[PDB]
Amino acid sequence: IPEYVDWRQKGAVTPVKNQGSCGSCWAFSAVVTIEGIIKIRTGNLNEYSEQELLDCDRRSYGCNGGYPWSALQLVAQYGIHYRNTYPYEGVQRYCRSREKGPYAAKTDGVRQVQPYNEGALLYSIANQPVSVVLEAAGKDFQLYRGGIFVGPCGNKVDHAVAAVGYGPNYILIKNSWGTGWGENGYIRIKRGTGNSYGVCGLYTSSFYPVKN
Ligand SMILES: *[C@@H](C(=O)O)[C@H](O)C(=O)N[C@@H](CC(C)C)C(N)=O
Repeated sequence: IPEYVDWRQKGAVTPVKNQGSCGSCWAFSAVVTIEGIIKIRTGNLNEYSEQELLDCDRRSYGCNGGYPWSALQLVAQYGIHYRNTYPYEGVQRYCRSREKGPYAAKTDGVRQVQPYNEGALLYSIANQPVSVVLEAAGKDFQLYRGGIFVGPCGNKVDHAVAAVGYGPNYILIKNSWGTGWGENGYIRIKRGTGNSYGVCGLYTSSFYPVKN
């Protein structure tokens, strides 16, 4: 794999979103990976519905949090609508997939990156955007305004984001806190520290959708 990967430059990343007060990072995270892989396979960059996952993933807890892997499993089993058809409301409501006609896209499955393995994550990011988790509760992460972020942070992972690239010393992360946060909504997190947890626990739990 190359020394630099940046899916934004391959047109596989949609504009940065703001999840708002709702604890929907898990759905925003999953949608990035769906947006990326559908671009990769079909050549079309579309936006898909975080709100659909928020409302319809019964294994997750809506705005109280959830699981990127189950959201990704939901898209593999059923599918997902365009963000336009099913826009973000920032609150969990009932699942309205049926009232919005045919799914716009469907994946074929979900895989886990082997955890606590930096090479395995980079290998996956070289193929497509990956859903990853990290500890975002610390003030240093929250007040991040740019640069390669080294912490401080623990591994009490609490926030699902999406890795859409990497470099020699960092993994490039799309956050869902709007374009005002970080680097136009992104964060470069240090890699290659030998911490098998990853900085801020970045290697704890990573998933990506499969699209044949
Ligand atoms: C993240 C967010 O929206 O800031 C959520 O709070 C969330 O889904 N958390 C989730 C754990 C991560 C997937 C690691 C949970 N169940 O706490």
